[PDB]
Amino acid sequence: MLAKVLKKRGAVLRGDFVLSSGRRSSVYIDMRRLLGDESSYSVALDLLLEVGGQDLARSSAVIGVATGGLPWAAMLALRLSKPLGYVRPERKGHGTLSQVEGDPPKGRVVVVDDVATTGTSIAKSIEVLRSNGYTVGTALVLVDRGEGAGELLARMGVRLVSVATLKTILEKLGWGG
Amino acid sequence: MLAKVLKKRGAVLRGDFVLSSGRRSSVYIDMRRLLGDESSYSVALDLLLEVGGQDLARSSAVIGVATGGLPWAAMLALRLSKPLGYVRPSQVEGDPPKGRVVVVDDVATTGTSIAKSIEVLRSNGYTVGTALVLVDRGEGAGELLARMGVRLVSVATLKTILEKLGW
Repeated sequence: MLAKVLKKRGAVLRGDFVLSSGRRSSVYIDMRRLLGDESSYSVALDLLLEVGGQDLARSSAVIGVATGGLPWAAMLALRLSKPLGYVRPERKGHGTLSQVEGDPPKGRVVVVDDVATTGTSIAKSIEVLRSNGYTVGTALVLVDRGEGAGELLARMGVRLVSVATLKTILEKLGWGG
Repeated sequence: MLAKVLKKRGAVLRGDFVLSSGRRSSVYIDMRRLLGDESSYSVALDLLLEVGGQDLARSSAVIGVATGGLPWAAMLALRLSKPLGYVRPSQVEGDPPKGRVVVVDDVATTGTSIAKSIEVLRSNGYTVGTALVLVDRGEGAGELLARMGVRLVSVATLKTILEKLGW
């Protein structure tokens, strides 16, 4: 049950915010706050391994969506004694060529991010992976905002799996709205 | 044992580079390539833990330098059952408990990225006296960090690596 751990670490904060989607929100989500407490990130890692299931367990490598999903991907890779790789969003118009940092061996991988929003950040990582000789059909996140990410990824042959949805977390915490 | 691991993963590249120090060099070290091979990063982690010694073991948290030193810091934190935090060279992402922490990065050149992280850590109440990296290029990082009261420890210097590889 992430909800409890999230509240404890302030990973779910009450307030008055504006999101990049343009929507006004009474909640700010920050999964990074779970990293500063072994008790908290361990619970998160165990849940990620659980939902990742066999896809993650048999993956030739774990790929993180830099930055956000990088610590999680690195920790999962170490727990599974598997190769790690990651893709970062590069500044545009500078002549930069994308790459899968870490250069894990070609094969089937699972991409990992902390929070799924629109799904575009994950989609970009998938395109880089597929263009560089990797195969990927699963994206794993801790929290899915439930705002179109799954549908967008489904349209490009990728199944999004999450430990929890924002809606479920807010309900459990008796957030109101 | 790090030199052989680097060679096997093609972490040492040749070319015409302009280092962050402003000096030109024909060598670039990409430590990220070790992450794509479990046998390689496990060795690197073992060496980091060895060189980190008690300073790393007694820390209240391991702090990584986004993005380069982030996987290493995250893996060290997990292996040490310690909190993780990181700075994007402001707040310390992760909000680890206040106390004496150790900053970790993959390669130290000018030491600027590490210095920035230390500045942010201290502004937020943390203390730091040690910085840990896999490779120190000897491009001023040790001096810069010493100036701000931080001792830089490295698994190896680029000089040692190049000599071992016969470069």
